[PDB]
Amino acid sequence: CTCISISNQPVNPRSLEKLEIIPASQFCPRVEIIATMKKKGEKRCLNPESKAIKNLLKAVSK
Amino acid sequence: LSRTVRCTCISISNQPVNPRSLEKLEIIPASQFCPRVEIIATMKKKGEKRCLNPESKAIKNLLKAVS
Amino acid sequence: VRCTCISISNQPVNPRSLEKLEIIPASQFCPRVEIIATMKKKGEKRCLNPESKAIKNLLKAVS
Amino acid sequence: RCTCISISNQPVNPRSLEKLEIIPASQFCPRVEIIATMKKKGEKRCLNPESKAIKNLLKAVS
Repeated sequence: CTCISISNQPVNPRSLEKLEIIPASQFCPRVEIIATMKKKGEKRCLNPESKAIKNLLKAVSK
Repeated sequence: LSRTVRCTCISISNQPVNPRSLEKLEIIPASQFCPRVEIIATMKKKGEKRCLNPESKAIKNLLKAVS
Repeated sequence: VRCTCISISNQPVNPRSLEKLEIIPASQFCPRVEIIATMKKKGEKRCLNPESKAIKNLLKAVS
Repeated sequence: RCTCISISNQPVNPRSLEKLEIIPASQFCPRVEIIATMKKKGEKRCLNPESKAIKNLLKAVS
C-alpha cells in the first residue's frame, strides 16, 4: 500500500493538519491511518492497533 | 488576519454513510484557513467526494468502524 | 464548483516553501484561473496572481 | 509513500484538463510530481515532468 512503515510513535492532535483513513482495499489487505503533520507537512502512518488511535479520531472532532 | 482561501466543502451532508461503502475518509481539523473541521468521505463508487457534517452523530461512529 | 480564492497575493512565493502548487483552469462555477499554493509550514494555502509574471518564473522553477 | 508510481507518457490536451498540481521533490518523495486531473470521469494521472510538452503545458494552463 502507501505505508512503507507504520509508526508506534504518539502524535499530538494539535499538530495534525489532516488525518487520512484508508480501509482495506482490493489491492491493500489492510487498514491505513496516514497522518499529515502541519510543520514541514510530515507524512507518517499510524499503527491501527495502537490504543491512542482508538481515540485520536474522537479528538479531531471538537 | 483574514483568510485568503475558502474551505474545501461547499456543502456538508447529514445523510449517513455505510462504513463499508467508504473507500477513504479524512479528518481535517480547523486552522486559520478553514476555521472548522471538515470530514470528507471518499466513496468507492464514482470516485465522488461527499463531505460529512462533523455535527451529525452519524459521523462519529464511522471512524471506529474503519479499522 | 466555486472559486476557492477569496483573495490573491502579489507577494513572492518562497520557491522552496512550496509544498504543493495547484493550477485550476477556469470552469463554469469559477470563470477564472486560480493558482493555489500550499506552503509547507502549517500547510497554509495562498492564491497567486495568474496575470502577474511571478508565475512564468516560479512555475517554471518548480519542475 | 510517493503519490506517483508510474508517470504517464501520452499527451494531455491542454484544455481537457480540469486541475493540475505540482509537488516539488520533498523529504517524503524524491521527485517533482505532476498530477493531471481530467475533466471526464475525473481520472487522475501522473505526468512526466520531463517531456518538453509538460514544461509548456504548465504554462498554457494559466
